[PDB]
Amino acid sequence: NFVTLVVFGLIFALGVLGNSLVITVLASTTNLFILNLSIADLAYLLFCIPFQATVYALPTWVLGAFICKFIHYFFTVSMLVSIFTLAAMSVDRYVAIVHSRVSRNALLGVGCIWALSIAMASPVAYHQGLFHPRNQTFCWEQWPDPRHKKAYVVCTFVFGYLLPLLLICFCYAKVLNHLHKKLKNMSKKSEASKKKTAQTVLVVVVVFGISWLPHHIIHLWAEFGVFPLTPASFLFRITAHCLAYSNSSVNPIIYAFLSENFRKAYKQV
Amino acid sequence: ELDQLRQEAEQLKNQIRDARKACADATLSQITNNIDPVGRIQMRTRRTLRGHLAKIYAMHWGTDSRLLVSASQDGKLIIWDSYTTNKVHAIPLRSSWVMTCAYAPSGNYVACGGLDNICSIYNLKTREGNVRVSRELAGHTGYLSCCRFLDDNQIVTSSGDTTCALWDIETGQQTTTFTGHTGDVMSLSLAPDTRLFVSGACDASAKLWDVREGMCRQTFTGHESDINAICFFPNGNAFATGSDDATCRLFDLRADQELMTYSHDNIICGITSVSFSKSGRLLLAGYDDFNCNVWDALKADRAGVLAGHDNRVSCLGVTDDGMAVATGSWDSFLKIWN
Amino acid sequence: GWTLNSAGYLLGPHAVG
Amino acid sequence: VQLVESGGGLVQPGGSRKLSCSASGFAFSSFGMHWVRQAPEKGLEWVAYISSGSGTIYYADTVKGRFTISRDDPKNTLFLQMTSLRSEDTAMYYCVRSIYYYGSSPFDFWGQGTTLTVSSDIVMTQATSSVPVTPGESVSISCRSSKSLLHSNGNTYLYWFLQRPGQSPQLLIYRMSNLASGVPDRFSGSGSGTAFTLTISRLEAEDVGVYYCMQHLEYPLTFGAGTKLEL
Amino acid sequence: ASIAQARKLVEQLKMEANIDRIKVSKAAADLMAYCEAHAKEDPLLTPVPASENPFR
Amino acid sequence: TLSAEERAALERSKAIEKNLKEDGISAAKDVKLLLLGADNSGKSTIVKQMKIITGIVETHFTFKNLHFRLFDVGGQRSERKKWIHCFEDVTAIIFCVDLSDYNRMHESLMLFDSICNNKFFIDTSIILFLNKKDLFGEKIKKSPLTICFPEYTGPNTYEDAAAYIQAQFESKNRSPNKEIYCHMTCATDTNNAQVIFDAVTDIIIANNLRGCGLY
Repeated sequence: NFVTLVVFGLIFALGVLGNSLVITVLASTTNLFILNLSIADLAYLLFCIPFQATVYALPTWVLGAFICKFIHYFFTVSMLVSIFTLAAMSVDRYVAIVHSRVSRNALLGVGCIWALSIAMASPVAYHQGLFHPRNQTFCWEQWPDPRHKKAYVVCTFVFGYLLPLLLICFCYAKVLNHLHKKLKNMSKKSEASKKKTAQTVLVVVVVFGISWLPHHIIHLWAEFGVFPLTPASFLFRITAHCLAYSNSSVNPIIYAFLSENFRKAYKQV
Repeated sequence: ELDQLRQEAEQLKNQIRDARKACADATLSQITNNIDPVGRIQMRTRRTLRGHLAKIYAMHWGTDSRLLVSASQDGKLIIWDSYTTNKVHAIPLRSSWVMTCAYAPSGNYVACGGLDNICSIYNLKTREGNVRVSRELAGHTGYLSCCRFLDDNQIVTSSGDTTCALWDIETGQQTTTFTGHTGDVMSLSLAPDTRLFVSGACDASAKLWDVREGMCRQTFTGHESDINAICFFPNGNAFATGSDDATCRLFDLRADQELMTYSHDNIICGITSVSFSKSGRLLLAGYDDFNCNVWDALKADRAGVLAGHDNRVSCLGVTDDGMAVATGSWDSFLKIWN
Repeated sequence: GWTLNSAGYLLGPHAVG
Repeated sequence: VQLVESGGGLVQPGGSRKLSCSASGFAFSSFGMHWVRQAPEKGLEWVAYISSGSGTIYYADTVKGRFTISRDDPKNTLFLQMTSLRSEDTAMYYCVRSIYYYGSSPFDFWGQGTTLTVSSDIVMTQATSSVPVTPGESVSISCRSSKSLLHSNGNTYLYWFLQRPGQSPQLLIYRMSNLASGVPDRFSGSGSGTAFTLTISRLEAEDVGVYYCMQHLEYPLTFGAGTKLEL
Repeated sequence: ASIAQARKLVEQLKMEANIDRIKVSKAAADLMAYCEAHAKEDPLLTPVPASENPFR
Repeated sequence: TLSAEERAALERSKAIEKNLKEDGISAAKDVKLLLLGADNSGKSTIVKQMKIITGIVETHFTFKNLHFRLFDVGGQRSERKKWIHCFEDVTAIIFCVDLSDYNRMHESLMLFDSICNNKFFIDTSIILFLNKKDLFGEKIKKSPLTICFPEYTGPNTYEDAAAYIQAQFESKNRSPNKEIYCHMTCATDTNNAQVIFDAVTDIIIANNLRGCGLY
């Protein structure tokens, strides 16, 4: 169990360092989305790592109902904002490249992304709380009828994974097709740009999918079926945690530390 | 037989330089070393005049110290209200390639020009509401660099044919022509009395012409690179020029030589714009390195840094009363500092 | 390993009992 | 320029009527445009105003709802629809241009006007109404306000108009300090808040008419009774 | 041929050289006298109160 | 903005803002270009569908729903060092080279070297037009390619000579993120608008990729 806390601590430190660096460097249109995603991931890591560490280490919850509900609600809000911001960047790139060439529209899309986070945040908060067994106290769910649990988990997985993932895949496929169709004329710059764009799209899609699959898959497994109480299940669950946190930590790495504009800005500051 | 004439010119330059050195008994810095230097001057971004969409190549405060024209590369010529950041006018230009601009001292007419070799004059106080091109002055074979009004009827311009020209607006012909530069003249600055004016060229030289007669009065050779700006000390008998070799210089009409040189080992980028203060005690200067380093006009010491621009500074003006200073750069925003 | 806190975090109140 | 009005005649009470004003000779698309009535034997009275770009529209205190105003920029026309006319609407209408920017001179040009017959507020007061004068001597008139017109920005909004017998009035001095274009230097304005003076030095011909002082601090705009000059 | 440019340059330099000059000390005197006798009304040099400037 | 006239002035300022942003959008939509090269090199006879409009010469033809602007800065007769930064935001630089002048070839080489290695044009791509296939192709048989370039060693045939000139002109790049697109023209029986179109398309797409976070 010591490895659990040390891995969470290292991932938290790496993610907070990277996201803080990106926010400081940023202090256009894609930069707005990068800042929003970095803010979302910073909020996610800050509101997730210590509390899940305490849950997996301490025997009982020791921070009360207010902290329990507040932390879990902003956990869900930050996760949803991050995923929707990734989808927004992909559709933004599709619009910019396919319709070759809006701050107000970007702000409307953002504000909008936070509004959507909130519906899903509402469910985490409302139905979360401190349970008293038949003594001690704990922080987990409070759901009267399992039907609403199953529906909410299925809805959040379907929306907040399929819609951004499919949107990202479709938009990047369209931009790749547009590059391969409009720049079919051979030249060194064209081939280098096509190679770099293929690399970046491949990295983004693979990282997003592989990172965010285990969390939703284990939640669906909990809804449909049960976890067998085995050490292997514990390693599987912590692997899901670590992949979600790794996504929240390396999104700045694969989204700003690779872009040439942000690289120049970082070298400046 | 031209060798004799060349030798005569060389020897004439010899005794003119000897006389210049003989009159140079001391230096302005040595005499004024007893005066207390002015401390670091803190100026902040008061108003951000935004609305331009391209690089801003010129600006000019009106005589009321409130209205200023700003000429951009997007073909726009915007007359602002500096107090409230209101756009009084937005003139669309015939030719988008403009890098000079003016505001008449009477306030009625506005000049513009650039690569089109034509100085366009626009009337603002028309009987009808809109602003229409009052006239177009086409007698230059080179790009116009700076244009300043003398009155509502006379203008002065410099262009790329190594030539300055003083024009009568009501007729449209060159009233007088000033020639003698071997390189493109890039700026001029009109005196407070509107009788004498200087012009600096790309040949690392400056020449001082008059209005009444037509030929040059004095020549100044102190720089080693291109000259990108010029301005007068308020008294009208001294002028400070900005070069591309990262060294501003200050010359005097009466001394007929160079007075001081403002330079620093930390600055390498050339000077794009210069302008004095209301009394001339302080001097500003725009540097190609995104900043605006203020240099004391009597101690040659770097005072402050107006580091608030995201691109090369191009235009820089101090109002008639000196209340504020407006700096416009290729970031498409002017900024007011006080 | 699997403690009561972590098990209740996933399964829920009735499921962990 | 030219501002020609049409739509006059006699209308039964309670009816509806259109007034159309056509503008020719200036960029009508960039002028706030006013409708002002004058009773057959009384002074001027502001009725309506429509801003350039149709952004803001204002009506007088007595005519909200009954009247409406509109502009057709491509045809250079202004429409004024009057509904439920009363016995006090039997006044001659005037259509006035005004451009609004820093240093601009509004209320400068007036149209010929069309007479149509029917079968708080800043109280602007003129002490005098008729002063017998002869050409050759300076004559001074005074105007008063119920509220301090001097704004914080330092601009005090007063306009002076001179209406000749059977002729449209023109702006003489705006903000009591700037002489309008085409106005002789004979007219001069001065004074302080709620106390304004207009002086005509070396009086001559062509100046025999009625003088109006108008405030512009806040809508609804209010005119004055008018001082009529006689020989 | 090329005599015109040379003769014009020589003549212009002849007028330019034959002028009366003043010692640099007097010029320096004039400059700092102007700088000191007008520094009272130099808003850039001497800071103005934050209640009088229009650009607050 | 408390008074009535200040509110009206703010309204007029907002109207002016709406025009300026609106113009900014139409203006941003057209795509530019700067014409250079020596005189008598076909720099004014690239496309016969001009729709032109002494000094800068504008040309505002359209093609494939894209507004192309050509600025011919010839006839300025001044130093390029002071106004070449006006065109810092152009999409590309069209450079025309006359192959029939064996004495002006070196001057064109120095001009292209200066243009490509300027501090402002470090990332603005270049479209290199080599004019007059036929004149050079007959004068090469009339006069060998050794009076102008004594360092030539390859075959004296047309294609090898053209490739050698192309290599000499492209050797001046020495810079990354800036490419040189080639096309060979004669202004006699050729329609060279498609090469401009697809070169500018490539440049615009590359700029969009580098500006949208990709690459």
